[PDB]
Amino acid sequence: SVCSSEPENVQADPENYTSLLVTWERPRVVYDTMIEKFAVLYQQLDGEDQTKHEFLTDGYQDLGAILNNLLPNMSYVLQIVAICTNGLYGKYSDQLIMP
Amino acid sequence: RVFPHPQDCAQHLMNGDTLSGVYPIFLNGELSQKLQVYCDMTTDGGGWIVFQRRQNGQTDFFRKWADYRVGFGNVEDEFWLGLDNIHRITSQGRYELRVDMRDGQEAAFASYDRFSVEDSRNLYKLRIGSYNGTAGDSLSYHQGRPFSTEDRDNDVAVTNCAMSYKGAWWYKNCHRTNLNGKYGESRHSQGINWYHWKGHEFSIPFVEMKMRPYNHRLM
Ligand SMILES: [Ca+2]
Repeated sequence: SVCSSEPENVQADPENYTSLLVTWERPRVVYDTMIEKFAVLYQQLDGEDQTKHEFLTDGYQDLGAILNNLLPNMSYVLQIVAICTNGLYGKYSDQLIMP
Repeated sequence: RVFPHPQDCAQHLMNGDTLSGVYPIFLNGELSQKLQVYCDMTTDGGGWIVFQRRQNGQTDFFRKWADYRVGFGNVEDEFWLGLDNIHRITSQGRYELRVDMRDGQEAAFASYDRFSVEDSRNLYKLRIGSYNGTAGDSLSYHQGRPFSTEDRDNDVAVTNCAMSYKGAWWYKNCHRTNLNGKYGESRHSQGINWYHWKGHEFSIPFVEMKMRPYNHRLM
């Protein structure tokens, strides 16, 4: 059902107290299609506003995204999923959780 | 000889040196600026300075800025002529670019009727003209972009294009051509790619990048 395996080695690496460098590796397997782009989905873990957001990358080769305006000392939970050219979606990365 | 100190391979050709091989050229015709180059004297009438060749993967192309600035390798085998040299040559007049590629018996090419590389202060930005060829126009993606290496990231991607795709190039985010990438590497976008000819999961086993003055078409 999935159009690719999960993006691998998702690293968070805080740049500072408010910016997150999200990087990943291309899915190892892509099924009968091509990857068009990636979505980074994230939401606060603590606090009371558990609304999830999403950032879309430009293109299929830039394996990263900088997430800014992250509240300092707040914990966030993130997932990355590939968007394939045939409209299917890949396997969601492992969930990952600011100084 | 009509040109005592030829400044390009086309002037060698006019002198009667119509055999491909190694020749000296003299930038702006001045003897103190001698450079050793390989001249392709057969493609489309000859007269091309070859500035890059891949053909067997025995030479490492995953090098740093200083290496790509000065040049490396053997001009009779696999090599990169050097960005400072390419800048100085393409500043002599209007040059054209030709990329010739082969996969065994199948061949293709791409040509651009303007070609220049800017100077170091401008990070050797690529300028190309109008396309003709059979390989498809994969290099126009890279128009106006600075050169990047694994140790000097000038791309506009969050990632380090040169590190991720095992090469050195005028990367944007990231590439449709990767001719200094990893020899024989089929992994997506990491190999020697010319996208519109063979896609991103095929590494081209032979490629040559070469340049000639536009005005050689008049002669
Ligand atoms: Ca970058």
